[PDB]
Amino acid sequence: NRFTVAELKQLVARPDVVEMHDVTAQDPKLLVHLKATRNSVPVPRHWCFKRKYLQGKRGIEKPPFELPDFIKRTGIQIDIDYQKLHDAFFKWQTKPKLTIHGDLYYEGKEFEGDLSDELRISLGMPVGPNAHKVPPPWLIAMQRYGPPPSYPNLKIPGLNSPIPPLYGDVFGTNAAEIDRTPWGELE
Amino acid sequence: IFCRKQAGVAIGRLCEKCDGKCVICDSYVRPCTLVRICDECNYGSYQGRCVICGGPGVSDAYYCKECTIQEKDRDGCPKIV
Amino acid sequence: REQERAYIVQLQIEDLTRKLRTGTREFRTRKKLEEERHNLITEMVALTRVSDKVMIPQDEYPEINFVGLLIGPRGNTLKNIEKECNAKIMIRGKPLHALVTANTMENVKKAVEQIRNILKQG
Amino acid sequence: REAKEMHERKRQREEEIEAQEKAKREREWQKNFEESRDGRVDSWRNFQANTKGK
Amino acid sequence: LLPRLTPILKNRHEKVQENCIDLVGRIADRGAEYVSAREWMRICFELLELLKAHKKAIRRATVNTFGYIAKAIGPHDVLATLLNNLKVQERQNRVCTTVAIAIVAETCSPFTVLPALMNEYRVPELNVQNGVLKSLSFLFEYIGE
Amino acid sequence: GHRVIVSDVQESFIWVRYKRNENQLIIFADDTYPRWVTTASLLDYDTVAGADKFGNICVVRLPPNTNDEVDGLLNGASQKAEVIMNYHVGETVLSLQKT
Amino acid sequence: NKDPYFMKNHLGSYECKLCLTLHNNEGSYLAHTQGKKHQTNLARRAA
Amino acid sequence: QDATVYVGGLDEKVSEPLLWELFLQAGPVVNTHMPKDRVTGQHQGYGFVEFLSEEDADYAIKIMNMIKLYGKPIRVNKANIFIGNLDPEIDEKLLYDTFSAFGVILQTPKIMRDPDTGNSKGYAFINFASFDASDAAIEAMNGQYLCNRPITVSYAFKKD
RNA sequence: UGAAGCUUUCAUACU
Ligand SMILES: CO[C@@]1(C)C[C@@](C)(O)[C@H](O)[C@@H](/C=C\C(C)=C\C[C@H]2O[C@@H](C)[C@H](NC(=O)/C=C\[C@@H](C)OC(C)=O)C[C@@H]2C)O1
Ligand SMILES: [Zn+2]
Ligand SMILES: [Zn+2]
Ligand SMILES: [Zn+2]
Ligand SMILES: [Zn+2]
Repeated sequence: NRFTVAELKQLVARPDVVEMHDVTAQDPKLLVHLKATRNSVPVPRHWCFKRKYLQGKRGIEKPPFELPDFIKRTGIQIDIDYQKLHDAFFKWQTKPKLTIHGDLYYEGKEFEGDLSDELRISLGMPVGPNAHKVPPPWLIAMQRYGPPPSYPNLKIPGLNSPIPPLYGDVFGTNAAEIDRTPWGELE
Repeated sequence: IFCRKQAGVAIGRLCEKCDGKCVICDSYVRPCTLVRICDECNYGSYQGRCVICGGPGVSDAYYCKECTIQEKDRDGCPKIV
Repeated sequence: REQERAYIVQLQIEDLTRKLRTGTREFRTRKKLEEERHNLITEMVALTRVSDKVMIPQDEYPEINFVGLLIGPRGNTLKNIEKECNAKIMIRGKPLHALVTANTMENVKKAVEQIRNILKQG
Repeated sequence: REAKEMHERKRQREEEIEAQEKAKREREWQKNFEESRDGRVDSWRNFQANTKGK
Repeated sequence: LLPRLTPILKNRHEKVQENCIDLVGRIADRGAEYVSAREWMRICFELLELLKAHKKAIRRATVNTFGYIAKAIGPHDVLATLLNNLKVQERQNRVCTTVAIAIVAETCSPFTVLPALMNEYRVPELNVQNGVLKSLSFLFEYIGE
Repeated sequence: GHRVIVSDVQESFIWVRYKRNENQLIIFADDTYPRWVTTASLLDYDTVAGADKFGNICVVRLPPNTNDEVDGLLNGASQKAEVIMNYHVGETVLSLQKT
Repeated sequence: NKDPYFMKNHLGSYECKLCLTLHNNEGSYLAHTQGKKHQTNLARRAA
Repeated sequence: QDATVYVGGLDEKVSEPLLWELFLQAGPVVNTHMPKDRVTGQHQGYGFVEFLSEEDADYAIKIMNMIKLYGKPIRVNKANIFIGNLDPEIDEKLLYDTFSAFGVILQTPKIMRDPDTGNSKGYAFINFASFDASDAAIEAMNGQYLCNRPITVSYAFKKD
């Protein structure tokens, strides 16, 4: 006198939220309906686990909790500057990577045309001149065979972009073919 | 362990031992609202006695700021029985 | 023959340990039984002491039992410091001092630092 | 066992030298900290005077 | 005066203790310049033990005087000493040290205490991180807004 | 000009884009709160002021960068909107206007 | 010791990654090495 | 495997987001994979870039072939004489054409590949017709300047 | 690749 998984999957508007034990509830139709509410994060997923919570693996070795960039810039490791500590803490304050309300944390969840200057220095490519032609070695194949079909809006100097463009390490630019000011903000 | 019967006008008291720490969350920071106790807990020889250890009361009992924020001052007489 | 020697030497160690425990006079009799046991162990196995003095401020703090804190229960705290530092520690005086003796100056310094840390905590 | 004891003894001697250096270094650090003391107190007072001003 | 006053701090009468602490606090608040520091550090380390006093008055005056001395001599040295003291002592003294750290961080803005306290969490030992966590707990409870 | 804001009777706000060349209405953002919306007012290209049957006013602003170009994570839309203002007035608001 | 399984965590407590085990001191780890679990885990890693 | 391109010849300056940033101009590289070694714990010079379409992988293989990336011959591909330290941009037919100038080849040469990626391991084996071609390869080709990679030709088996 | 639970005579640590 109890549903089967496939039978209950046929009745509900959202069958992908139905699970193994959901047919064993006292009121599975209300349970599945609440599992489909347009909010309401689910249960912590380790209720059925016999290894309780956390723990599990002591294999990984973790280094000491790294100090924030500005605090590690304060040069704490004798003359001490307070104003530098104050101005730096407030003026140098930054916001860390926050997470959304829906997101939850699990035991295994802590593990799972432009080029950089270091790669251009290691690859043996010189800097961009004022008015000349200094293409990368991958640009000769693009000038010979044609533009890439995966990125048709990309511009390269010599083929689509003029030589005087090129500035620093920027060897390409993507050219894709209102009243954006916020309303109430401090001056 | 709490009496928790709706109170009235009697003012709860604290002994010299714990004077100034909350009766609900037993805390050492910022008191806010005066404690009221039921009439039975203040009747007869019980008047003015400590709301924790029934001993002599020397100061008024207070709920801390955190308890009044959470409306833990509206739950009834906090005399420990 | 080695196991027979070990058995005899064990019986002698237990005898000397009993003499030292049953019976300062108690320290002299224990030390004598430890020396007798050592001679027998040396026979069985065959078959520059740097010293520093740590002053104990008992004249400044007569209320504090520094000797009790350094020795610990059954001498376990003293023996632990002696084992960790590979140093021999002897309390001497009324002035009251700990004589630290080891094979290396480094072992003496480590033992002196541990003794000074216990004295400071006292 | 004797060879292991000899290597252990060499390691122990190195550890003892490191411990003696740590014992000194701490006293040197205290001396630098105390000689640097009046200047640090003056700097804190100057910072307090500047924050009050602004 | 003050060197004549510092031995009275060890008296065991409540009125004497409260008045002595209040006087030393006033002196540290206004006449901080005359006393060479070091004595202020000794006086604050001695006041550390009065935070466990079983009379609210004594605790209130001790909190006030510690705030004044910290405002006077600066957060850096007292914070270093308080961290060292938090590392090596028994339970009640460590709790009082936590209260003292919170007081220092409230009088001198927590921007002066937080980096040195977070640098101590980088030490690799257990019961060391738990102490940092207990200190952070009481710090936030004590500073509130 | 580009976007459409929809008020639900029990959900708060749905953001929609009209694809002029594809002839498509696509939902690209929604909210994380149930709101009994009585009226709504646009403050700028990213922010909306709303009112409620229960006497509340709220302001919701879209996060930076977003996409704009779209071709659920809470049984909803993939991107969410943030609530930057909440106020209880004590009476039911039926009109909101910037002027 | 020199075995890669023995290691020191951020807390400072010793831990055997081969057996997924925690030990208070060196003697507990050496008693664990002579136990059935470490020998069977080394025999599994022998193949 | 068809949409992913195997890159070979990566130095220590190249990284996992660096290959995805360099391959972003060729096509929409969705993911980058770099197998780490067991003894050193770093990349062995060979990696993979999984894109969205096969045309982007073909354009990356035809554009970034035999390039000089980080001072290394990086090349993208579709995922008794011993020659070591050979460039991955050359194929079996290219190695047979390069070996045809010294002597005559008996059959088609073979190059060793990794069991994980399967593009290039680093060593190859080629057999000559006679011992004169092997001596000419050990005299001239053993040390010749290849495409940004110093190769080394040696004898696979020799009897004293 | 993986799943290390339960119990006591152990023994060792923290409250
Ligand atoms: C042994 O008796 C008990 C346990 C029971 C009792 C209720 O009968 C007795 O009255 C009571 C009195 C003494 C004690 C130890 C309890 C309360 C006090 O404790 C102290 C140990 C703390 N110390 C602190 O508060 C830290 C900082 C200071 C300066 O405060 C503040 C506000 O910064 C917290 C509390 C102030 O303690
Ligand atoms: Zn009552
Ligand atoms: Zn009481
Ligand atoms: Zn409370
Ligand atoms: Zn193990």
